[PDB]
Formats: sequence, structure tokens, C-alpha cells
Amino acid sequence: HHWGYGKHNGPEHWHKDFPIAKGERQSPVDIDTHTAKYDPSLKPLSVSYDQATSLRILNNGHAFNVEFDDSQDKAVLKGGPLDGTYRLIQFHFHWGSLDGQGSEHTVDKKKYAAELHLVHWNTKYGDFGKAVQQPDGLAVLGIFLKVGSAKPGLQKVVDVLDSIKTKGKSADFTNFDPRGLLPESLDYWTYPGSLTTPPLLECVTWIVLKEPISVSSEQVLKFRKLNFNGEGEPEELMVDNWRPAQPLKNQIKASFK
Ligand SMILES: NS(=O)(=O)c1ccc2c(c1)[C@H]1CCC[C@H]1[C@@H](c1ccccc1Cl)N2
Ligand SMILES: [Zn+2]
Repeated sequence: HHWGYGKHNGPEHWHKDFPIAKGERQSPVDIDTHTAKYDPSLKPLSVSYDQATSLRILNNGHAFNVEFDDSQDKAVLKGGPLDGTYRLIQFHFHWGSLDGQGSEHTVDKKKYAAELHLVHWNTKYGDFGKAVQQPDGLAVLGIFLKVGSAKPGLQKVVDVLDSIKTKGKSADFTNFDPRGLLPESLDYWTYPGSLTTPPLLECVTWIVLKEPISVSSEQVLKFRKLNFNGEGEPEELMVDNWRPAQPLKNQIKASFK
């Protein structure tokens, strides 16, 4: 009876195995745009993905992860609110059963159709497993998806999903360029938070871009054909794999006016 997104094992249950679910810096949150304060001392984000090395795509039973070689500084995030160098390890998405829901963060209570998370770890901690034990261990770049025009740089991901339909399936996924998933503007909000799934560790500097990317209805429909279940188990569509907004408790900063 492990955690998931169902009635009996979803977000309102997670605190029984993971008491930090009720902690002081949980994610996601609602971004109240009028309450966020412009921080003129915040630096532009530096997103250096030209040497990114994608390896594989995995259905882990909760989402699909596109994994990268993080054994050298090859795709890194720096600047913004960050001190030092954060290495890209993987990206994944959260999405809805309907276009009106799916994002984890919300903007003035607005839900987007989906949310992309580019996960990076602070190289001063040596490995990802050490970094998640630290309050400044991770930097997650969050990008909203709205339904409209197709995102051409997403299509190579959409077209491989048939090969990883079920939990535990993986496929080779080399030479994927994550620059094709980035909006024009790097204007962002930032706050200290957590992983949005168990183990819900409070190790994340969240950086959430203001400008969404557009994807087509056909692209997100293909996300919704994935399965939470393993092969030869009853089919349960992988939809609504998002945690709702958590209390802000004790400030969201904006990079822009
Ligand atoms: N929705 S998200 O971007 O906040 C998110 C949620 C859960 C997980 C991740 C990212 C990645 C990033 C940090 C930990 C790692 C993962 C995990 C896997 C292997 C080993 C340890 C851990 Cl903690 N769990
Ligand atoms: Zn995520």
C-alpha cells in the first residue's frame, strides 16, 4: 500500500509515512503575484544546457523521467538566487486528466495543464543523494504548460512514450536537447521549498518561470495514455499526478517588475 495519487494513497495520506508533509517549507505553493516582491538584487538565471547528455527515459510509476549524465559539469544552472553550480540530473512533468488542471504551482490560484520540473543538484555536495539531505541541495526549474500551439522541441519525448507505457519500463533517449523546452523569457519567482512527492524533503530552491510554454492538445493527450500500473496489471491511466498547493507559512521573490 505505497504512496500515489489515488483516493486511498494520494496527497492527503502522505503525512502518515512522511510526516514532513506537514512541515514548514513544503511545495508546491500558490504564487500570489501581487504579494511576491521584486528583489532587484536577484541575478539573471544562467541556464547552460549546450553540452547536456540525455541517456534514458523511465516510467517510474508516478511520472516519466528523462535522465542525464551528471558525472561532469555538462548542463548546469547558476545565478538567480543560487550560490554555486547546480547540475542537471533529470526532468519530468506533472499533468491533469483535463486541460484545466495538472500544474503543481498555481499563479493567483490559476492551474495550468501541466508543469515541467528540471531537477538540479548542488555540486558542493558531491552526489544527488547527499544533496537532498541539505537545505540548499537542489534547484528545481519549474515551467508551466498551457494547451495551444505545439512545442516542437517536446515531440521527441511524446513519440517515445509508447515504448514506456507501464511502470518500470525504460528506453534509450540520447541526444535530446532540453533547450527546446524553454520559453523566451527567464523571468522567475523563487522561494525555499521541498520535493513535491515523497520523501517530501525540504531541500529545494524553487525557481518558477513566469512565461508558460504552449503544447498542443495532441501532445498532452499522449501524456495521458501512460499508465501508473506495471505491464500485465489492471490499466490505470497516469493522470492527475500533481500535489495541490501547500501552506506558505513563514516570502516569494520576483526577478522582475
Ligand atoms: N517533483 S520534484 O521535482 O519536487 C521531485 C520529487 C521527487 C524526487 C525528485 C524530484 C528527484 C529530485 C530530488 C530527489 C529526486 C527523487 C529521488 C530519487 C532517487 C533518490 C532519492 C530521491 Cl529523493 N525524488
Ligand atoms: Zn516534479
